[PDB]
Amino acid sequence: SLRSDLINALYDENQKYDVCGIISAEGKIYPLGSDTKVLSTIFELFSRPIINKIAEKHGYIVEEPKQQNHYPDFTLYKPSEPNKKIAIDIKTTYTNKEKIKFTLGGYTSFIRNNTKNIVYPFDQYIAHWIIGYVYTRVLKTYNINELNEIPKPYKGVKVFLQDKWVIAGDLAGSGNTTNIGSIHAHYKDFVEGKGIFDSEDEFLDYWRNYERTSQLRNDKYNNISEYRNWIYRGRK
Amino acid sequence: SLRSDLINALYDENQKYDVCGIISAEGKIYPLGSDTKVLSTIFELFSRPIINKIAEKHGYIVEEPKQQNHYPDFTLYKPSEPNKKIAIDIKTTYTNKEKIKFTLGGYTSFIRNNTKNIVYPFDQYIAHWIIGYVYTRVATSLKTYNINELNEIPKPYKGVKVFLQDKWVIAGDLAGSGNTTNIGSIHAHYKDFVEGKGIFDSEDEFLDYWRNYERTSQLRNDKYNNISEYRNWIYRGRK
DNA sequence: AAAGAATTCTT
DNA sequence: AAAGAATTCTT
Ligand SMILES: [Ca+2]
Ligand SMILES: [Ca+2]
Repeated sequence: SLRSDLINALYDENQKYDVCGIISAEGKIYPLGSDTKVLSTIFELFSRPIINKIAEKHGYIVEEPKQQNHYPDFTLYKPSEPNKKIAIDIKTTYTNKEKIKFTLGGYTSFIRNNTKNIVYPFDQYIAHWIIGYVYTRVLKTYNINELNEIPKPYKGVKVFLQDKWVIAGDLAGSGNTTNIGSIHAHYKDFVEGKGIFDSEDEFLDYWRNYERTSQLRNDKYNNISEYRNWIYRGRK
Repeated sequence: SLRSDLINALYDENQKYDVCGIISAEGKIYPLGSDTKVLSTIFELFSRPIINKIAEKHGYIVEEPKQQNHYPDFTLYKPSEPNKKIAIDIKTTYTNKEKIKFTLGGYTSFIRNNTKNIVYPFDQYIAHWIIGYVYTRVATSLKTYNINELNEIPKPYKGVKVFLQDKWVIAGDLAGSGNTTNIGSIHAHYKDFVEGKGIFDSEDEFLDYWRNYERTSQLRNDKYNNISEYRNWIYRGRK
């Protein structure tokens, strides 16, 4: 399937190539920094041609946002299945050596409002996948004949393709910017889909009614157990 | 000086090189995106060796943050004069085609707390420079390339302009962001950023304004929302 | 504008 | 944890 092929292609490109710098049209290369700010940009760029290659091979047209501040990174869809769009987001985090966690987008935009900050209305998508990259964190300019001399910036890099609701956790990924938090676990649990929600509807419901601060949550629900007791009582 | 040489260096580099893609140790090149999230990263990496050469010429040690949410991008200091450090931050914005604006960092962090989210206590910095890049967004690749196709890789910008200017000099009186409490710059033509045609009387005034600026309109309504109101707040007795 | 989206990290 | 830091943008 598109999905199986996509993750094979990503996993494979990852195994075969090591990004080591930025290059200019004149052939001047500048090394890369070791922060997620840099690496996430690089990992997104590394992924783009792979995504487009696999999608085309499956007849899906790929679309990226025209406006900055819009979800998702890539919207795929064959013209015959307009209401069966698939949203793919690229997420990154790091490790110093170990469990990981990702921020999974806002819980106050498109999930609460069909057209809010999303390329196509929320209800036209049938899948929201997360291409997650994890790297172990590790001054001159170079020439092409120096490609392997350039110090690389990451010790390892792992990639997975998993459904968003599936790796979604019950605690906010960030405060002031209201992000959904992932599960906090080892890489394996993301690949295996060992999350906390039983269904995509439970994920959506939980985050569509999650309150912004502990103050509030303390009277409704803060975690999954409390949310289920909250559901049990009648949303009481 | 360090400053003039740095500015000199940046202009020449930006003039000599057009960044076009990321390269892997194996020679495969991936094109760049044309959004600020990408370009800002590209611009910073482009500046770093240069900032480093120049700093070396003038006997300055360059230090970058160890943690990820720390100001500034680069801290320069003579080993002999640790308390006369220079903070250099790289900011980026674009022109769709013209007046521009930048976001100049938090107004609730290190400026309100000597050690909040800053590599070295704020009081150890004697200057805070901003290297600003402005690129025109290309109206308009998902292919990869090889070392011999450099010229065919499409560039994510029509034009790029860079300047070095003090932070206070280009600061404005309206927030650069809401929820993330950022200082906003003057909304003006590139020329004014280069020429330092700002709004504050001094750096002392810049800092005081941003240190006493309220987070949301409601709050600001009983204090000040602009430079005139701040000047009036001052007269009233910071009352 | 003022407020709140877009991404991820740290104390 | 939470809450709020790092950046830039949209309306
Ligand atoms: Ca996205
Ligand atoms: Ca993107």
